[PDB]
Amino acid sequence: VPRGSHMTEDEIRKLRKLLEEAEKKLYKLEDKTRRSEEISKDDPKAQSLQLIAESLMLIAESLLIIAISLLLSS
Amino acid sequence: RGSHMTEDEIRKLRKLLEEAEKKLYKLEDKTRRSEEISKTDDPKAQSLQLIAESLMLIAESLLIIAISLLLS
Amino acid sequence: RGSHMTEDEIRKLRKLLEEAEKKLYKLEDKTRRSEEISDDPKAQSLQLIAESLMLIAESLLIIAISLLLSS
Amino acid sequence: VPRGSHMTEDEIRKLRKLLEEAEKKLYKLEDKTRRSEEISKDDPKAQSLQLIAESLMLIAESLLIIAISLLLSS
Amino acid sequence: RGSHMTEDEIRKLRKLLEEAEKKLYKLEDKTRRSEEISKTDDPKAQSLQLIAESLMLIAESLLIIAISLLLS
Amino acid sequence: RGSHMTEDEIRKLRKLLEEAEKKLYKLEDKTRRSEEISDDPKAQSLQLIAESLMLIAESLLIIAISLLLSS
Amino acid sequence: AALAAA
Amino acid sequence: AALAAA
Repeated sequence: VPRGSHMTEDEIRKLRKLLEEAEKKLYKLEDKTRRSEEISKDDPKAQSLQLIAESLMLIAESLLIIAISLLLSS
Repeated sequence: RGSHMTEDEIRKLRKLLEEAEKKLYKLEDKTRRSEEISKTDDPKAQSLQLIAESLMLIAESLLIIAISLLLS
Repeated sequence: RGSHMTEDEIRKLRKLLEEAEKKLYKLEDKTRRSEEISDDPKAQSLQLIAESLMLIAESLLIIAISLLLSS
Repeated sequence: VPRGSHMTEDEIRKLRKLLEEAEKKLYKLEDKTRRSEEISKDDPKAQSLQLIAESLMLIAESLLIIAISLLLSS
Repeated sequence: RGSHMTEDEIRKLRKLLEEAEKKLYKLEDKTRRSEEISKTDDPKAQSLQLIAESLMLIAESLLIIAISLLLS
Repeated sequence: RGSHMTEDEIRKLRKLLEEAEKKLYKLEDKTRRSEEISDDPKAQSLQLIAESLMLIAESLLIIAISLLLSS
Repeated sequence: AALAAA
Repeated sequence: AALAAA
């Protein structure tokens, strides 16, 4: 995206650092959610809770991409 | 010298966005099947099901937001 | 050079947003019905949580449209 | 904010329409949450669920303001 | 003739933002008190409590986002 | 004339974001501990939901910083 | 809520 | 994650 960032380069180093840390966490989390998906439960409540977690994983993924684009455009 | 987003970088974020859209589709189909097998015995269960379906819509809108912000 | 997107792609993103709005409306009607069929503070709380998430989805669809049609 | 909107004026009429509709829904919802807050329950789970709803009401409020600002700046 | 956001309009959205920040503070204090009275008998309850506390942080960040977007 | 904000106000918003990040870290440590103390698919699911929300809060704090320091 | 852009 | 701006 365009240029013109107006904040500390030091923060831009460290925010990329934490975003990367958050991507690592996310991958490990999607691994845990995957495992939980196939490893065990026949209940409508249980199925719904798992779908809620699985959805939130995607929300977190898209927000990480949003934070990356905003970070390198800002 | 440097540049905001290398064309390959925006391409590689577009890759992950594609993966996430495909997964989202698989999740909404999975939720659909749960929708037809669902039970009508407890409003709590109905509420949880509505919560999940709502979150799929939220994820859908946030993926489109991520595309619009990225292709800008 | 800020934005570089194909007109057809942006048109298809507008479609996907529209379809998601229809889904949302059907979801809000489903919830109006299911809520209207029903003394538990937890069950009431879950119902309020769902209603909130529907509102959140509404605002994010409006945000997604605004961000899309300014790109 | 700056000018330069690039979308249909017709949509800008209708998105303000739905945003207003969503503000009405929100107010009625915060009324329902308020009532639920004082009208009845001594359980850590119950207290937590209510706090979750009460928080989501604020998230919805802030996202409505975000959608308004983005709508009238875009 | 017209204008993006009338100064009074951005002021009136700032008003609602102020109301929402005050309420958020009251909610985080309420959650605090629940934090000290909390029970340690079920991890489900602990998870719900963490979910609420997380959502207060999400609301906090979204209110600051709303300020930054509005004062732009 | 796009942005019109007091330097002191933007500095105090950066502080509030910092304090919220500290709260987040303490929350993630709290969850690491409580998660590590624990066979139920629901309880596991709630734990995953909390972990997700922590991640969401992380990304929104980074977004809030980026939007704040470009205003 | 329905539009095209380019 | 810590900065000032104006």
